[PDB]
Amino acid sequence: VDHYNVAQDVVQMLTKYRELQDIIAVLGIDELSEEDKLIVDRARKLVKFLSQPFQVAEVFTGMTGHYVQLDDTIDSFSGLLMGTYDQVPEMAFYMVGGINSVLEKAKKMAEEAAELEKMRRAR
Amino acid sequence: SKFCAMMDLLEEMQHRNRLKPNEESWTWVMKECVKSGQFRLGYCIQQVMETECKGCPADLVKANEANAQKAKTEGKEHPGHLSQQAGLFDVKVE
Amino acid sequence: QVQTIPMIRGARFVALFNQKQPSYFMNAIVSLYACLNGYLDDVKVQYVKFYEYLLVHRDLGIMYGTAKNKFFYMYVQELNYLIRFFTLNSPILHGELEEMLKQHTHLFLQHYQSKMNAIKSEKDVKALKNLLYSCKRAV
Amino acid sequence: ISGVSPLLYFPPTTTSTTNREDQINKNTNIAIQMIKRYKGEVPPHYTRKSSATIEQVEKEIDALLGGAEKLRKTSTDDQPMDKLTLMERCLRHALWSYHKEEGRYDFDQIGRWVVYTPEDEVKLAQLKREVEAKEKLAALRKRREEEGLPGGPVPRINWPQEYSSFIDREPVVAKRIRYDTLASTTLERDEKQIES
Amino acid sequence: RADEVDYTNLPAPKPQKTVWDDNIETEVLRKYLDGLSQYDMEEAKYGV
Amino acid sequence: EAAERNPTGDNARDRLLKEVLALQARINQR
Amino acid sequence: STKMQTLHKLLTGEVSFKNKAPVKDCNIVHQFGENWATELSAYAKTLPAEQQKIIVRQIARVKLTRYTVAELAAYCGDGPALLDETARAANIEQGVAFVKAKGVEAFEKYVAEESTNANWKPEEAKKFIEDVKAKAK
Amino acid sequence: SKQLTFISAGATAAVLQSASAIVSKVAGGRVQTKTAKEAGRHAVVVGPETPIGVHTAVTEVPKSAQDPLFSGVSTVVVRAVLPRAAPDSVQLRDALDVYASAGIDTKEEVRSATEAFKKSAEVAVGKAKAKGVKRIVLVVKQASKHNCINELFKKISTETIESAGLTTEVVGTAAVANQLIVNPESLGVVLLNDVAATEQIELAFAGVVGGVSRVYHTVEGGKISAGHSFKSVALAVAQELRELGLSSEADKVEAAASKNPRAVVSAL
Repeated sequence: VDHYNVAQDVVQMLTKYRELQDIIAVLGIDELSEEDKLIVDRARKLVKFLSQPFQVAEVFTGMTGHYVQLDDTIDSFSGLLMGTYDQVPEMAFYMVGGINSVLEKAKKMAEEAAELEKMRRAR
Repeated sequence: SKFCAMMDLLEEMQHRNRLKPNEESWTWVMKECVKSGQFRLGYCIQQVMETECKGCPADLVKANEANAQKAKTEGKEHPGHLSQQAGLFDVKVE
Repeated sequence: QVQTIPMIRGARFVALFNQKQPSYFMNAIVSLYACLNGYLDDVKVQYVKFYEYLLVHRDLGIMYGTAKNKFFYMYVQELNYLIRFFTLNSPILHGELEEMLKQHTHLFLQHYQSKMNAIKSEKDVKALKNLLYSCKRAV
Repeated sequence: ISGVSPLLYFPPTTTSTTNREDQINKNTNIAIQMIKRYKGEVPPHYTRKSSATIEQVEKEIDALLGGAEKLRKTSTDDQPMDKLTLMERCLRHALWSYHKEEGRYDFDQIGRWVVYTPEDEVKLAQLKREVEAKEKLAALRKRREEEGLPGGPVPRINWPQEYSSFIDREPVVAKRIRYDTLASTTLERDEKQIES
Repeated sequence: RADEVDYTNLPAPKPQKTVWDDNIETEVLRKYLDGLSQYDMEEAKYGV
Repeated sequence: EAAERNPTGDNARDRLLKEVLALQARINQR
Repeated sequence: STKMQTLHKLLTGEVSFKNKAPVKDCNIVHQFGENWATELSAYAKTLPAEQQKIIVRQIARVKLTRYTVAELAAYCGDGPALLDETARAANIEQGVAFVKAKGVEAFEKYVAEESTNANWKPEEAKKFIEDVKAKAK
Repeated sequence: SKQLTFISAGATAAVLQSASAIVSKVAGGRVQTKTAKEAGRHAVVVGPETPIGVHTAVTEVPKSAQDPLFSGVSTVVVRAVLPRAAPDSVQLRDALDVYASAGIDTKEEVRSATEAFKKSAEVAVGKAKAKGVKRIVLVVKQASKHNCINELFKKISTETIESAGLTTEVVGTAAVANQLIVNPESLGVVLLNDVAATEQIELAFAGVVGGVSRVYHTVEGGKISAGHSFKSVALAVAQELRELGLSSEADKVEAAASKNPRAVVSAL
């Protein structure tokens, strides 16, 4: 039942995202209400989060692949829908596998940007 | 269920064969309700007989009331699970 | 958006037609009669299924100690053949039918819909959705 | 139930003589112990500033409200209330709260002079069923005792079916022991001490 | 001559939840009786 | 008032989520 | 051949059931058969002495496993060899108490019901009911 | 002059009378035999029921009294025993689980249970170290009712054992009981949580082996013998006499128990 509910919610959010993409194409992004903005952000994360690195492409693309277990998939998408991961950057979901990958890539992004600040602050 | 079987037969007699049930027909229904112990059904049949027939047999009415009181004394007036209170997020919809 | 009486009842009827498993004759006809007489006007469209489930399976009149009927309770499954013989608009079954419907509607609006309208927590929102999905799939 | 059992099963009435009084006494002692632990301590003793009986207070309230009956005027629930109405509501609310605490569960007046919140109505409804439920149970248990049936509850089971269902007798035998032991005990406490 | 049977396979003991008669004594003891039923099912599944 | 008077795998995700966001606040500070 | 090999491994504990269910006499009778002991003993004769001794020891332990834990605790206090007689005497004593409590005809019906649900043979039930009656007087 | 303290806990008068006759005939009157309900030393407890004042319930497989069926087996079954209150009062094993459901504070009871489990765990690890085993087997009944006492038992037993450096394997009641009766050589040291079922399992193992005497470690510090049948009680008395410093008498009782279990008194 949880799997079915999560799948339907994702489909509903994606459909709403397409509708919101049409309004911003006319009214503008600033015209969306507070709820619509949150829906857009969550949907964009979902779209970025649906991409996976295949182990078969390790040689060509270099990046190590991921095999996401079903239990992880339901929990990872369920948490995103509720809004638990509303503070993670959008790009942390692009071509990553599982929720844990989203977090480690956030560490590597937060720590990476930390050096950039000490550089840009200095110099 | 005997009551459901008998009621269906009356429906066939009334609505398809176009024959009006007589007093004897309803007495058998009332007798089954008393015998089975379905006192709530007996109430409806009692009103049915009074409305259509020339009243209801007194003995059956008194027997039906006797069954209701025994349930009331024994706490069986309603199914148990119906009285258990539940909230919005506690109703275990199945 | 002008919503007249026909529009409200029509929308509720469409919501009620959503089914998964066949419904017992008594449950289906009783719900249709309640919607037809305007008892679901105050009930929101998304909550119609939850309202129907409480009407069929549960019994709020017995729950909140406000029962006055003698025989017309939805747990008496033998009433199906009395509702099929006399019609719901009969002097025998019409009086009790209205009483239980009025009590059920009043209790539902007082207790359940009011709380459902005061849910903002994300966890509560998710819980409410799961409840609605379960109700839609079971009566 | 494949496999011949080693022995037959008999009613496990090893304690042929188990007086109902002793079991109820033990239940009372356990109940008292738990209540003391749950509540903790009996609250500190309080000395009354004035001496007066509840009946005397009720009579005085009735006398006070009786002289203003002609002056008292009813009004719609949503309209503002009068001095007499406010005094009557306060006095009756206090009186009936005290009565309900004492044990005089007269719901007809409690529902009138105490119900002001939907939570209050919920609590009253829960209380009303509980008192009626206990009364019926006490009457049923007394009638059952007169008849001679076992005091404890007995499940609706057909052990010949249970034996056939289960493969190993051990869970079945254990289940029979528990229920038979349960059916030979009286689950009651001394409500005089509990009320005290 | 194909596979005959898996002798190391046992059909699990299908438990049944004990049902109590619907009386006032049951309503007052609803929670306690339910706990006994749950304990019985746990014993049946595990064995003892 | 009365309410005030009275009072492992998922932990790793909460730990990482908290710690992940810990550096995100620190970078903003300095 | 496979059945005997599987039974030997199961008794030795090398291979357990699918659900890791306890290796009791009752379960073995369910799967292998009523006379698993006889066929296993005949098969064991085609094995070295050490395996034969293990088979005999395991069979004896499984037979002891035919009683519940409570019965073993109550009746097997003075050794396993004396367990059967002690259990029979305890079972007979219970029958005498029941007879003195609720008559004989009801006891006869009760013995019939218990034998039916005990998977007992009619001869054993008749032997049991006669023995308890004789013990009474 | 000396005294032997007989405790009765659910034992039929026949067993107690047999024990009294055995000690009187064997001792010869040098050591008196007094009856009581609690003791710390020179005590024999007769009956399945657990006496008052015992925290550990160890039992082993003595070499001399090994049954031919269980020859060569070596496994130590230690049952943790919580403090026992009066029969009318609610026992700790039940209070620790019901008060939590009722919402009552359970601080003192938890502290008492923790102390008992720590002592039992220390005894178990000591036996495991002496025997040389690396892993012990914890036994907890998996019933939903005992969802709190067992949880504390596991939390404390594993903590103490891991602190000592040995491994712990948790298991239920049915599987371990079947293994202990059928294949006991695969278990070296098995600890049992305080439940009625575990007590029955300990009695069943002590009886199936051929009849043995269980050792109880009390709060005061010491060992008291425990029996439930004629042979088990006779062995318990023999061990107790050996502790007092009587070797020949202990051997005679042990020999009599081995030969004639149910009539040792007449046999010797």
